[PDB]
Amino acid sequence: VQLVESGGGLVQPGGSRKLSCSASGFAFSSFGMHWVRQAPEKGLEWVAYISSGSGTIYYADTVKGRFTISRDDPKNTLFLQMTSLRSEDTAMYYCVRSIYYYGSSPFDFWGQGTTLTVSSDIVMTQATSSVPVTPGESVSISCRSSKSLLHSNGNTYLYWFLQRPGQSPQLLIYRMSNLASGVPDRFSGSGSGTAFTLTISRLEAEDVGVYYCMQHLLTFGAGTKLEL
Amino acid sequence: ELDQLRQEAEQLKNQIRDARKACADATLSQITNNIDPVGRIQMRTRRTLRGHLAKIYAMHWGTDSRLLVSASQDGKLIIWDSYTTNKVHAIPLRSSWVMTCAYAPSGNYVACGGLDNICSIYNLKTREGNVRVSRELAGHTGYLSCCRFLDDNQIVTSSGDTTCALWDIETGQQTTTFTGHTGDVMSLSLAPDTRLFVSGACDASAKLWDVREGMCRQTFTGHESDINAICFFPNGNAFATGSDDATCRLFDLRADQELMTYSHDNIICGITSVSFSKSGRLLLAGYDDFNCNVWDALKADRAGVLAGHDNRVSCLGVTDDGMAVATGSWDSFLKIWN
Amino acid sequence: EHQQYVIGLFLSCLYTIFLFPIGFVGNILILVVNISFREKMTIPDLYFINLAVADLILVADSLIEVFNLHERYYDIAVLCTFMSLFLQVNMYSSVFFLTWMSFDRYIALARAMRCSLFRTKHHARLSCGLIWMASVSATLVPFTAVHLQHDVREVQWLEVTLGFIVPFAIIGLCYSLIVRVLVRAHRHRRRQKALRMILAVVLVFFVCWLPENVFISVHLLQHAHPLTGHIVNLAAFSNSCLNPLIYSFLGETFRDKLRLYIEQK
Amino acid sequence: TASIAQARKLVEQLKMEANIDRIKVSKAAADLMAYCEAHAKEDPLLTPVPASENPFR
Amino acid sequence: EDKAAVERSKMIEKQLQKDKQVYRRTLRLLLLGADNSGKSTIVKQMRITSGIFETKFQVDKVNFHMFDVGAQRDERRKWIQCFNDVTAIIFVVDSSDNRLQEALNDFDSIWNNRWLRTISVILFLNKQDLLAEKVLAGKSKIEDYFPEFARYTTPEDATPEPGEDPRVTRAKYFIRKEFVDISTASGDGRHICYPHFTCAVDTENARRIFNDCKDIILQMNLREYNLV
Repeated sequence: VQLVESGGGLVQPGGSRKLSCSASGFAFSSFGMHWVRQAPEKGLEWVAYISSGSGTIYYADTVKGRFTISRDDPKNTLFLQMTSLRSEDTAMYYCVRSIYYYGSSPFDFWGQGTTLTVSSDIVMTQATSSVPVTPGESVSISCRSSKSLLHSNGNTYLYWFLQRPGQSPQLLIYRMSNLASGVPDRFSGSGSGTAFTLTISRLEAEDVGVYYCMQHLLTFGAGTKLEL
Repeated sequence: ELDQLRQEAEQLKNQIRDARKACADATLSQITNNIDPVGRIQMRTRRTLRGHLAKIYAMHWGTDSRLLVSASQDGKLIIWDSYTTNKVHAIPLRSSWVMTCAYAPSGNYVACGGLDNICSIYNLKTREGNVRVSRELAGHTGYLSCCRFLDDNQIVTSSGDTTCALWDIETGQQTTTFTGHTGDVMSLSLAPDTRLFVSGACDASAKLWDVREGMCRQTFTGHESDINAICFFPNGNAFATGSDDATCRLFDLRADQELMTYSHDNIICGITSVSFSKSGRLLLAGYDDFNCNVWDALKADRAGVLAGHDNRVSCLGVTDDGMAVATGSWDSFLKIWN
Repeated sequence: EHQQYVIGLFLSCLYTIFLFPIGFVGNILILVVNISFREKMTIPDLYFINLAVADLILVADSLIEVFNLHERYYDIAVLCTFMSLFLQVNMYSSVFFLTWMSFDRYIALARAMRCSLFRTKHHARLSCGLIWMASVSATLVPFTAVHLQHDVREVQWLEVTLGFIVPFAIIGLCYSLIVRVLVRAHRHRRRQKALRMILAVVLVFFVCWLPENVFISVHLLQHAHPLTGHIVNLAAFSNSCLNPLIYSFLGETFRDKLRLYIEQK
Repeated sequence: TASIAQARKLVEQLKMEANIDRIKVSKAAADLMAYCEAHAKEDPLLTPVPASENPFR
Repeated sequence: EDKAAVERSKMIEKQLQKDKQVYRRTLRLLLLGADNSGKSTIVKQMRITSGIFETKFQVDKVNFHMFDVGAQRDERRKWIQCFNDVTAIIFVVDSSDNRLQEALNDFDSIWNNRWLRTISVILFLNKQDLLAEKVLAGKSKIEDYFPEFARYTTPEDATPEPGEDPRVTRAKYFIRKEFVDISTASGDGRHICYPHFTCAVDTENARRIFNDCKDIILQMNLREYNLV
């Protein structure tokens, strides 16, 4: 499973560019696709979404109409055309995989990412931006929401991501309790429906990174660093 | 030698029958006479899952009691979300003639088979996102009539040929094979402990097998005609059967004989499916006539009727939770009753 | 001259005795029988249901025709204006549904295998709606056009064209092709029943609708002969009276459905 | 040879089926009744649960 | 969110409809017959421990799926329930045989089945050439198996094939009658039998199947439309 992006580089606000990504090793047609930008020295921001079959499209308010997302299932390619850039657009852009059905794990895979250089929403707040820590001891990452995420259907739409330095974010827990595929038992999630927790019992040397909370009633948290 | 050996077999059969006579000090009706009848059971179609193109020949609930797989003769397994009726998957089968389907207790896999004589295992949770054939368990010499998962690695199947087999999915080999029937083995039911399973056949006999040892432990022969359905009482000590002779029988493993028989002389259609409710007090059954009758398991009378299908009812299943009932039919609709 | 009126009364007596019960009872019975198996309905059942609705309304209005009850509702202008258009749309729907049933029978029997992609239950219901809309248009549009501009010459020319000539032409062509297919099939490989039923429905349509339209044409080229007008209106209603007979319980399939309905319900 | 071997295997199976012990039918019916009465309250189909409990409607 | 699941369900429904279009346009046929008959070569003649063998062939731009049952147990009481509502059953018998009584019993069981009571049978009296040289041989006296043949004459309504002996025509039409009198006894107009004399190599076998399926579908629609 690979998502490799193309494009990026230098742009002046008077120019335009098209971001592209190629899907390898999985049924690209079945997956809805997300674009998420990692602004420099900042947390993640959701950019755009296009559903499976291209039947639904959403954009961030800052980008609504400013960029247009496209998709070609036969060629397994996702495009994000950038009509009018401005300074806020400088960031590394990740193509994020997601599939939606009962028991699925959206945002399971993130592309390698490409960097672009340029000359109401549910606000998510995390307890603290950083925490000194050493491997082996337990720790709890906490965040709060602008409003309760516990939907009427009976499940809480909260996701926990770990962006290891120099790597794309990894999905740790989806829907506030379910560990993603391949996630070791060290991690665990819990919450009251408006305040949420992520516990790592036996921190390994590889668990160093920024932990991002997200809601999917899209907004990411400011990110909590575990300074090993 | 043959005559002497057959006479010895008849002697042992007479011994078994005499033991059953001795154990038959009373009938279930005598014991249960003092109990309070369930009354008129009434259920309404809460959901009608449509989308299949042809006869729905099988269905099975997931252990989560929400997702249910469903096989159709057009060559599709559709995993339905019963709560919302959403189609979670639509698996295109290689052989259109599918007679059975199973849902793994963990929900990772579904199985299916039929006239192709091959039980295909499907993985629902591959990294690729789609559903792919994990294994093709071949080795039967007749159509696959039923299949049930013991766990994600062991699946027990019955065949149109005389045999019933237990498979290992990692290797695709038969861990053990079961013989003893003479006609087609028509249905399987897996005991709650998963150590025992009972199978009915066209020879109108129901046999109890042990998966670990691979031998038949005891046999039941209370049906005049072939057996189309079989189900375990939730306690795991008794099991019901349905036959072409249009009457159900209730057998007890420890009593080694029939305890009760459900019939209504105006019913002449054969029985296609059987299933107990979570408490075991109700014994639902599907009939070649386009409706299902809810029998009271302890007082053998029709507690209710589920008449909502335009054609033969082919499959029936009560959720492991027990909240609802699901019935498929040859009219290509699944209706959830509650 | 009194015999000229007594003869109309006698024909009305015969009609109400024999034709009216067939029409009304058969139509309501078809409607209930099919709507009770709404989930079992084949494509022809949609057309039968809608033709039954139209014929039931027409045969009901035939009771207004019987005993000449114009003298009890013609005095009310708006009620008469609405109800005349209601009768017009109902008979337009009946004739258009007969034409559509003929054409769809041709599709199902002559092009049976190839055109399976066209015959669908959704298509059946869509065509039902389209036929109803077309009848409503063919009634209102001429009526409102006449009311804007100023029974009229051109409007009744449209009535005769879309009521007998075009519908009869389509019906005859489709059923002739069906008869060719049926005779060939029987020749190479009880099917006489279908042939007789087809030649019966076509002839019933012709005999019932030709008289009224010919009378309209005569009065269009030339209240002058109210007796003859009464006979032709009675024949127009006789079309709907005989439709449930020739179409539904003169054939075996609807009889099987009826037996199922009575024995189960 | 093959036929007599089949008959001998059948005789062995019948001997095994005779060896197994059995209990009175009254006791078996008693256990079925006791299980039904113990778990009746836990069967939503037996006793219609209110619409709130029922997740379908 | 569940709305994405509903979108996935609708996409699956679209695919199911696209499959339904193919399903309805195709005519399914069940191929039955004794082993001595040439059904195995008839399928191989189509010019377009497993069980169902599926043969796809097309005539005049209409698709056919012919299912040969292959490996099963001897009796078909149960699995033939699946083959309900097929377009037709192509029962193939060896006329040169005596297996003829076994084939007659087999056709009696198929015809009088409680589930196949609406399935017309395209009866193939295969191997007419072998029957011809078996009749001309004279040694194989069909009478000793079928004493009724000693007192049978070809009917007035029969037409002989160009260049045929009277005896061969008499015998073949006697077998035809021996099947037709089984067909007529119990079929109350719901299903029909279509006898044919064929050699497995005939290119006309597919044409005959096409014409019979045409007639069967004609009758099905005629009964559907209440004309019979």
